[PDB]
Amino acid sequence: LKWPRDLRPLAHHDLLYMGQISEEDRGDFNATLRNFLVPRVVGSQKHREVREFIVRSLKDLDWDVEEDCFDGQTPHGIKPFCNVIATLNPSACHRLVLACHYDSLLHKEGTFIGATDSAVPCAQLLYLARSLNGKLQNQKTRGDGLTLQLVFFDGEEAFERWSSHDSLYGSRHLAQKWHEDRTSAERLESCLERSEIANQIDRMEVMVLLDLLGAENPRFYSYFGETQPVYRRLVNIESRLNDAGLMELPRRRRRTNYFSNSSTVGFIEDDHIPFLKRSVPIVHIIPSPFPDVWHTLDDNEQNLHHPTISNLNKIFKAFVSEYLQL
Ligand code: NI
Repeated sequence: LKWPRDLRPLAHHDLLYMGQISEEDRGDFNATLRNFLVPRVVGSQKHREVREFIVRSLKDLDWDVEEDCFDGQTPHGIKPFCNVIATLNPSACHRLVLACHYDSLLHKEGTFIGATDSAVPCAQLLYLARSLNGKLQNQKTRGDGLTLQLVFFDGEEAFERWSSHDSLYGSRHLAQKWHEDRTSAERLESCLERSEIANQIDRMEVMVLLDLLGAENPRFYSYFGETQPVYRRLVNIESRLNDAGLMELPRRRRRTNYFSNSSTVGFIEDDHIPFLKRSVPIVHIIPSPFPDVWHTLDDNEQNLHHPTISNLNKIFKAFVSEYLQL
């Protein structure tokens, strides 16, 4: 079966613009990122401050911002959790959903910043919203039934040993709630013709989940045959940015190959799982192998690789622009 939305390839002009990264772009991304480079364990004041920063940043861009807040039992007792859901045009039937988690692991050995996991993805989602604001507010007025939605899940990390019951608190809770929230085509703006919408989960056209990003030379693969058409757009975008000489490399005449033109047989538990079980198509942007720094106290600011982060920003900006035809 083909992808339900015809994926029009990005004009060269637009590929070039989305692939430019000014010095002001860098500075703005880095300033955003600084806000996330703090321990933000569930229940903590800093966690509250990060949640508030996300909320304010996006209300400032005129997005609709809601919070799914609840208390859940954990191996450490009751804990408050709040998912943050920002939607550019609430009434648009279909959402391109970009996501990541904003809580950081409670590490037994000491203070854990979780720079790749996932302070970087958090900043990249806000950066996308801000760098593309003009283009996005224009897309919003088209009435074409498609919009952008940003989900920052809470409580992705286990408190103790990873289990089905100790992990994904926020995503399990939000998938469930959206599944039970019934709606229909007639209630929504411009659903595609062959649509089946019974609940809010059906409006998630594809969920692109960013995780563990920011270390040098990540390797991605297609994890889901269902989203191979979308994943291939990432492969192609990166390839065009390389052709254009828009990627920051150590030496002349290298190319990035982040997005492998293959699929791998790998099972990664992450915030996608509760949506995957409800038939949401998933593109899982997570490196394999994981960064060397994963769940160590070295997952910190100085171990981020800035040229890679800028290269990923180019890819993601050109991808959002291509998907939404910005
Ligand atoms: Ni983690």
